[PDB]
Amino acid sequence: TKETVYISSIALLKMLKHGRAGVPMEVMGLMLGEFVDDYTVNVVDVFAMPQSGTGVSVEAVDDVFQAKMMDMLKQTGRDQMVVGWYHSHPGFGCWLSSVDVNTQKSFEQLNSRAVAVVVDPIQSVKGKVVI
Amino acid sequence: MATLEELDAQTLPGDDELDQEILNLSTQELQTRAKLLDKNNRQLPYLVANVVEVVGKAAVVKTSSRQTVFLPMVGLVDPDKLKPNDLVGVNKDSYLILDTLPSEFDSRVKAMEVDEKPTETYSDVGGLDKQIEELVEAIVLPMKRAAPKGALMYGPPGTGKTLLARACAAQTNATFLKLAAPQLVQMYIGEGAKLVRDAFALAKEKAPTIIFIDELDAIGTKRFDSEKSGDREVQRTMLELLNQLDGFSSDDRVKVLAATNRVDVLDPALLRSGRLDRKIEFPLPSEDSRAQILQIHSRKMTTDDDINWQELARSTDEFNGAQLKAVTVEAGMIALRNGQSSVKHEDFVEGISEVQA
Amino acid sequence: KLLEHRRYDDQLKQRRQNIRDLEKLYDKTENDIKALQSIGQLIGEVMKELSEEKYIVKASSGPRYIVGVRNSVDRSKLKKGVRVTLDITTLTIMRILPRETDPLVYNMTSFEQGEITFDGIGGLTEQIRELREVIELPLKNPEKPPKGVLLYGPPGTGKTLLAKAVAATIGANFIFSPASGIVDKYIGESARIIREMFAYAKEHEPCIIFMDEVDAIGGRRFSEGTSADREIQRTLMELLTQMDGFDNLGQTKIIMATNRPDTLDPALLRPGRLDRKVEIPLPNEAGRLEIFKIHTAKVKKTGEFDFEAAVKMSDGFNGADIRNCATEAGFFAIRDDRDHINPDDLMKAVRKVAEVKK
Repeated sequence: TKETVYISSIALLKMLKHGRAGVPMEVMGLMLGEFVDDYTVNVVDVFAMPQSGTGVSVEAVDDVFQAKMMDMLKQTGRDQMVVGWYHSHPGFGCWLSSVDVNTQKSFEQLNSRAVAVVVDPIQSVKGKVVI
Repeated sequence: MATLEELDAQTLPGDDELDQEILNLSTQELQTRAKLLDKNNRQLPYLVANVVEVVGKAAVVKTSSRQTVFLPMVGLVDPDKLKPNDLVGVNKDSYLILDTLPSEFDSRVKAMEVDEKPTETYSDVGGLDKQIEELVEAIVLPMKRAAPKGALMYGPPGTGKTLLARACAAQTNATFLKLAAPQLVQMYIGEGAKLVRDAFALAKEKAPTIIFIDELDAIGTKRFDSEKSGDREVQRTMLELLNQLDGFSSDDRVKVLAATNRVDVLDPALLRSGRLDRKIEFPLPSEDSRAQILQIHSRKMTTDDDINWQELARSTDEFNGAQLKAVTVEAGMIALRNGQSSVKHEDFVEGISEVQA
Repeated sequence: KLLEHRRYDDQLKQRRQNIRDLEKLYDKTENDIKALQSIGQLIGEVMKELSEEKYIVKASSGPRYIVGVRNSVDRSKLKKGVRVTLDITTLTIMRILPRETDPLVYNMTSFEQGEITFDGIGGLTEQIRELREVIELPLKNPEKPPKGVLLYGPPGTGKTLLAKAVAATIGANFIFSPASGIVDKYIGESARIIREMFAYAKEHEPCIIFMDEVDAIGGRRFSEGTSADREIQRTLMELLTQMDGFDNLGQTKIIMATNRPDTLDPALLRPGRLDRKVEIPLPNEAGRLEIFKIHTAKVKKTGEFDFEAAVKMSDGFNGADIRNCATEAGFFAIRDDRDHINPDDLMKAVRKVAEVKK
């Protein structure tokens, strides 16, 4: 319940950069990390899904490119667990989508557990973070 | 002699490369072609928007939600398709124009009424073959050779001014447009102008066109003076068409044909090559010109041949055709009211007898 | 043996050609494929500059906002009304934009110079020359500048063409101004429409302005009371505040249009607004004759085409009604199977042009 998420600020900013520009869209894509015992949400990395002209969806996820990367990442030595989901939710404290949930919910399946990262890239820019 | 054989047989794989190499190159974007575009496309529908700039790559549009956005002119769109007053598939969230949107559920002003090139002859209302020539002289001949953009009707309809228009609309095979001046007189500034503007384009879309104005004198009023605030419309809507008439000459596709019982104002505009050229009468036709119509009316009734048109035609007087038919349909009616399926002179004289004034 | 040489090149030729057949499309589509990365960009025209950065730009899509510059931003150029691309998030300048505040071809209507020079409608020649020395020259001869020039007389005698004859020779952009539409029911829409005729044109100068037959938004109104006349008086005063106001015509010139001049504000008729009041009569017999062999004889015509007997049968024909001598005979050209108007074509027309009128 008190659960420990851990981010590569790289991945954080990477998302931000992706997310900051992502407005309007919720940015989408992998979340690279793991779970060290319980509670522990590690993030080394993340990345954009490429633009979804279908917008954020359980569908718009393409695991092709990840593997492509993930390979090249594996080639890079870059490897993690995909730990969840991070999107850019303009003016959204609220919640992302039950879709996004279902989206994740379909996906956190692939883990013990995952995340859907709320971001308001709008409200992020404030000099403090919104997430 | 067999060397270039091998040599160019050795080129072939090196030749084969490029295309094969490209067949590799092909798929690559072909996806990202599809992928994005696919991703991308489309919603039903978008909010559309109207361009301003088309530097050379630059466009701003303002949404059907009324929102001005710049964008580098997007991919699915073309600088010519790109234009103000436009339908555009536009990612609303992104304000990225997705698609151009074409002539579409775009307002035809449902109020406006289009009759496309209705097949009609000059045997509609008989005895009018007089200016039926002037029609051909002002419409058909200008159309089929290389000229006015239309003629000014006048004279009472029911003589089938519209029919002769629609006759010309079949004859020239030009798009007939009868748009009610009732639609053109507006509470909105230059809206009939806009209506005339739409009709201008929309019928010119269907040009060759015969634009048939109903009682031009509705919008045929510029008054005399500086009071135009009260009615700009009847003036300005007229002024709209005039400049659309003043906007072409050699287009004989467009035939603007203005029907009145008689037109009110007369301008060298109103009779002009490139504007309404030809002021054309359609008075209530002569007696056996009407017997010719009464023919067309007494035509399709089953009849006993008591009918004598000229007696009818002289006893009836100056009917716009349908009053003969009023006589006639009465006659047919009166034929059963005379018990006959046959429709006779008496039927028609009783078609006269029901008061013809 | 040697048939292979074909089959080598056969493939090859196409192949080596089919290269950029396939190829070019990629990049182009790729550009689009890329252009989709690119996203739309909010717009405003600065409702004002509080400070160099600090902007009230009422959203060109919506309400007022307190916004700054961003970059590639000239806080100089940045001013109230300045068209700017604005940010979806930062809500500040995404770019400074060249304005179009007005349907420059619709409410305003702009055309660079004019179709014909002075001469073709010659027989109007009185206003051919005299205008140019009071219009085109005092531009090139800035040593008053012309305040206004008021066309009147029958239009389309070349009158219609006279305005553009003025515009053609100058180098200015002829800008057509219709009357009624410039007064919307609201305040300054007129000015707005007009002041972009001031703004764009004086920016786009040299610009001929042409204010079409304006008794609607101008002139002596209704009672000179309120019909919306006060909106009209506005326009009347807007020009007044542009003309009897210090707005000059540097290279942007204003051709006034009326058929008759006296339907207009006398205060407008004054210098500081009108420096010229232009009669535009009919082409004379020779005025026709000149215009004739100009406006008519230039249509493909025979020598048989009866030159002066047309002109003689031409009675009070305007420059267009002259062309009717040609064009009404263009019917009979078309009707006599002529592209070249013939005497048979012709005197049928000129009578036809002189039948409906004088």
